[PDB]
Amino acid sequence: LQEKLIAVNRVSKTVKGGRIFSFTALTVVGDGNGRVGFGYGKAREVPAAIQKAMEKARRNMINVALNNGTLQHPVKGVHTGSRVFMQPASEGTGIIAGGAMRAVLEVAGVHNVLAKAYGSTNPINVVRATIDGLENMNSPEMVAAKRGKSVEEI
Amino acid sequence: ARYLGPKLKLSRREGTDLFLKSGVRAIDTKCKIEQAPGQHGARKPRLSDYGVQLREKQKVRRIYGVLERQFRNYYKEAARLKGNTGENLLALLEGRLDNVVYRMGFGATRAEARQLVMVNGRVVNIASYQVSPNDVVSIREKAKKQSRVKAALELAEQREKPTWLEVDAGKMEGTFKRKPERSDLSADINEHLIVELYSK
Amino acid sequence: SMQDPIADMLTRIRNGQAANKAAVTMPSSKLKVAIANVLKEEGFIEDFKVEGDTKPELELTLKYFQGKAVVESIQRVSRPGLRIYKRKDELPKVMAGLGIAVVSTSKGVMTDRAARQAGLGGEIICYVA
Amino acid sequence: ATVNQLVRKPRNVPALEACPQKRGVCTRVYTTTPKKPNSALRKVCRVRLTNGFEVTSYIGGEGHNLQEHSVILIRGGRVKDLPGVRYHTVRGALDCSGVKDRKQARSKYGVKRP
Amino acid sequence: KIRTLQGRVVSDKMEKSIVVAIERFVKHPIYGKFIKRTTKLHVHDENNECGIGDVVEIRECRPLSKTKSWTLVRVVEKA
RNA sequence: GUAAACGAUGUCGACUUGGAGGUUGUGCGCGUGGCUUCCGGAGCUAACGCGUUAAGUCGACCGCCUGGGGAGUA
RNA sequence: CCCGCAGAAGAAGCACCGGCUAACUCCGUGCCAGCAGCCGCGGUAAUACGGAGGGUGCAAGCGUUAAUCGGAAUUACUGGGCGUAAAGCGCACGCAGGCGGUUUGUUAAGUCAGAUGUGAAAUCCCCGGGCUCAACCUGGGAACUGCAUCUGAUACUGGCAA
RNA sequence: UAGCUAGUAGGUGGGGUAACGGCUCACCUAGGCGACGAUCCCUAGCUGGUCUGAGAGGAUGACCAGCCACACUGGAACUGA
Ligand SMILES: [K+]
Ligand SMILES: [K+]
Ligand SMILES: [K+]
Ligand SMILES: [K+]
Ligand SMILES: [K+]
Ligand SMILES: [K+]
Ligand SMILES: [K+]
Ligand SMILES: [K+]
Ligand SMILES: [K+]
Ligand SMILES: [K+]
Ligand SMILES: [K+]
Ligand SMILES: [Mg+2]
Ligand SMILES: [Mg+2]
Ligand SMILES: [Mg+2]
Ligand SMILES: [Mg+2]
Ligand SMILES: [Mg+2]
Ligand SMILES: [Mg+2]
Ligand SMILES: [Mg+2]
Ligand SMILES: [Mg+2]
Ligand SMILES: [Mg+2]
Ligand SMILES: [Mg+2]
Ligand SMILES: [Mg+2]
Ligand SMILES: [Mg+2]
Ligand SMILES: [Mg+2]
Ligand SMILES: [Mg+2]
Ligand SMILES: [Mg+2]
Ligand SMILES: [Mg+2]
Ligand SMILES: [Mg+2]
Ligand SMILES: [Mg+2]
Ligand SMILES: [Mg+2]
Ligand SMILES: [Mg+2]
Ligand SMILES: [Mg+2]
Ligand SMILES: [Mg+2]
Ligand SMILES: [Mg+2]
Ligand SMILES: [Mg+2]
Ligand SMILES: [Mg+2]
Ligand SMILES: [Mg+2]
Ligand SMILES: [Mg+2]
Ligand SMILES: [Mg+2]
Ligand SMILES: [Mg+2]
Ligand SMILES: [Mg+2]
Repeated sequence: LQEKLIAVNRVSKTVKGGRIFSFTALTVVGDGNGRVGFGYGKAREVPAAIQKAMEKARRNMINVALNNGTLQHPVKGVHTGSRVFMQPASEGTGIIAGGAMRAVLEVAGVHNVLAKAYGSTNPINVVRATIDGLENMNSPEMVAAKRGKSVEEI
Repeated sequence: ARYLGPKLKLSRREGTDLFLKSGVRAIDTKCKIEQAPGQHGARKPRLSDYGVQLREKQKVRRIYGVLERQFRNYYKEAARLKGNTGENLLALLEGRLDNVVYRMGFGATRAEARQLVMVNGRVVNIASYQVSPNDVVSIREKAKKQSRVKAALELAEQREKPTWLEVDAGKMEGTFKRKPERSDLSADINEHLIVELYSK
Repeated sequence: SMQDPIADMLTRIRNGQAANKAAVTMPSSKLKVAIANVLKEEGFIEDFKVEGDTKPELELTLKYFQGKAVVESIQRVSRPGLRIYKRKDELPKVMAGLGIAVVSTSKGVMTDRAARQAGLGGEIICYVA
Repeated sequence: ATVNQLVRKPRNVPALEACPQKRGVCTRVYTTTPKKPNSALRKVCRVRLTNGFEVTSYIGGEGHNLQEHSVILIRGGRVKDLPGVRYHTVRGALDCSGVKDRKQARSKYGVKRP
Repeated sequence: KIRTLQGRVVSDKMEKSIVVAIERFVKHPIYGKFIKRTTKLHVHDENNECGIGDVVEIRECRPLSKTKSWTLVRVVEKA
């Protein structure tokens, strides 16, 4: 599995004494072949937070039906305030996406894609929107299956 | 319009052999290829996503001695041309004639080969000339008494000579037979990073 | 008031599928039947039937595959407040070809693929996937 | 907004007058205090421009030579901690001298090469 | 054919002249909605055949007055 | 001629699991209408919450918004 | 344009290095002097000021200012909102306007199809050609999304009739 | 900025122009324009294109080419295809 650290953030809660700082780590993991998951870890230290995130990511992986390291069709993904658009691209396009979407698409095994993040670009929600977009993407076979047709008829 | 500075620092900053030296002795004996240049050299911080994309672009540039304006124009050409942009870009850089004088073995370095600067029997003194398929590249007669070209060929004869070209002895000529595929070139350049950097 | 019976049909299907209804019924019309025929032939609905004479009612049998509803999306395109017509070359692809656009052409209601093969444009009734 | 509504009804340097620089005459030269949280004596000047606008301009770098009736070239650029100071004086243009004894960013302070 | 327009008579008060409204139905350039637009032409009507509300065919002719360069061809429908 | 004139929620129509009440008709304990209150499901929502009286799923038309102030002022 | 002569000879700068943003140290200063696109930096160990050493980026240029579009889905046609963030008129009636249940016939305005005419050349784009290359110049094409006219189609929308 | 218009809108006849025409004049009719924004005010040469933009747009009209307008300011004709 390829692993990527998207974001580390210092968060704080107040107590009687003062402030207690801690760290959050957002990570994605993927096999580079249409399997991808994200993880979010919290700890008092940065490396502990990353380790927790990576462990979470490995167990929460979903399957994406790719085509030649690009998408099957244009997809929209939404989570919270994040709305993402992703489109299939030709070979040699590369990942034309912002960093959070790029990390997801790279480990998933999407080599060629045109993307755009609308609304909030908060990494935590962009990653959820992106994976939401990918996981509800249909291949021609499942479309043919559900409609009760052959793939050439589709 | 030329980088006329210390050459080993480039390979050091890139952290890889860019084939920028003659090869009278080893790269390890010449410089610390492990270490980046300068006072804060043994340090190596995390490099950003931007910083990675930059260093890949600066790698592919600094080998050939192509400055940014001219490199940008190659990207535009590669994007314009049909098919894979990253592959088109490397094909355009490989198609350059000033690679050929060095690559055929007339200069010890590209900097020397550039000081030394015929195609299809016509004189061409332009480093940026795109050599086509089936074109014969060759040397003159008037400067075959230079010891530089003698030494440079002996340096060239220890390298692996290129595998879509046909360098010859004496009259000193070779055909650009076909353009190289990506398979021909080093699986080390991540040219998608350059495509992405200019798409930014 | 009721000013778009076709949008109403599409909504009855959309809401029926979301509620796991076996069938949905509605007031019939010639245009609704024409659309129902396209949905059946493309395998989005299982069957339809019209019952009555003075007040005919159209019943659509909805279809589910692996629990999930087969009509994953269905959207009105041309609408009374904004009619949408396309020439043959500008006919829309729904879901990169995996879905359908229903098109009213001078040779009747048909899919975008059938319109494109017939060399016809027309009014874009709806997108289905 | 509905289509029918749209059919019915569809969807910082003013004294330069869209010029890159303007010439002016210093009508007052003074110091002013920055807003919080800063503390300094910031060198400004009121300037009557050739187009008749009167504006406060900032004098940058270490030490200046401007009086009343000094003729200066201003450019755009606010000074964040002086409210209502929207222009900078160009050092080493016209009367306004180059900054004495500068060695880095010399071209920004009108200082010829040592 | 020869070129003609069709429209509704909106005034017949002038001597030997009528005002004809041509209604056209055009797609809005930006917003895509189809909109009614009207062009009023002053038309020659030698005999004063037409009345307010009649549908008339008209054709373009030479200028006959300051505002008239169209003539009546037929009445399609009387009001 | 204005109010925190408030459900701070425009009007009309269609569609989409339930539960407990109030009030007012009506047919044979069991139905069937109108109006209304509380809880909650999917769904929706930044969240709070809304939830067949929607802030859900749609259509028609209108009104209105476009950083805080300056100012609902000149 | 070519040939010959002499000798590295006559020819490198500009911005930047706190984050955003590629590049870090020492010395001077001590909320001063000053910096600053935004957040901010400076009150005695300042990678943020000033100099130096080192480094990064561009390079016969480099920076700064001005100006336009972009990013800005931040006027949202494509492509946004209005319970509490800005936003539902206090409520209604209603003319203009927008919209319009269902069936048949008819019409062919919208719509759709084809054809014809036009849409200057240049420019853009594609495949070539010419200047040593490039810029530049240039052959043919494509494009000019439009407009008009004629001939058809009639599902949908409109008109008319029942 | 909500009303504007008396050669004003149309007609007949005479005159005038290279030519149609309120172009002009006499008489007759009382029209004509306007919320699909007339009239009034402010700004502006228009286009091919140009810059930007994934596109739809947005901005723009310097150079090159097409059209227009002007020639110290206001007015006028003469000559002449
Ligand atoms: K301070
Ligand atoms: K919560
Ligand atoms: K309203
Ligand atoms: K303001
Ligand atoms: K919209
Ligand atoms: K019809
Ligand atoms: K007149
Ligand atoms: K007359
Ligand atoms: K334009
Ligand atoms: K004049
Ligand atoms: K003459
Ligand atoms: Mg969780
Ligand atoms: Mg936002
Ligand atoms: Mg140059
Ligand atoms: Mg009020
Ligand atoms: Mg009250
Ligand atoms: Mg109350
Ligand atoms: Mg209110
Ligand atoms: Mg009541
Ligand atoms: Mg509730
Ligand atoms: Mg008031
Ligand atoms: Mg850095
Ligand atoms: Mg110190
Ligand atoms: Mg700017
Ligand atoms: Mg925009
Ligand atoms: Mg908004
Ligand atoms: Mg409030
Ligand atoms: Mg509010
Ligand atoms: Mg109200
Ligand atoms: Mg009402
Ligand atoms: Mg109807
Ligand atoms: Mg027609
Ligand atoms: Mg042309
Ligand atoms: Mg009809
Ligand atoms: Mg006459
Ligand atoms: Mg006239
Ligand atoms: Mg002017
Ligand atoms: Mg855009
Ligand atoms: Mg001009
Ligand atoms: Mg314009
Ligand atoms: Mg004459």
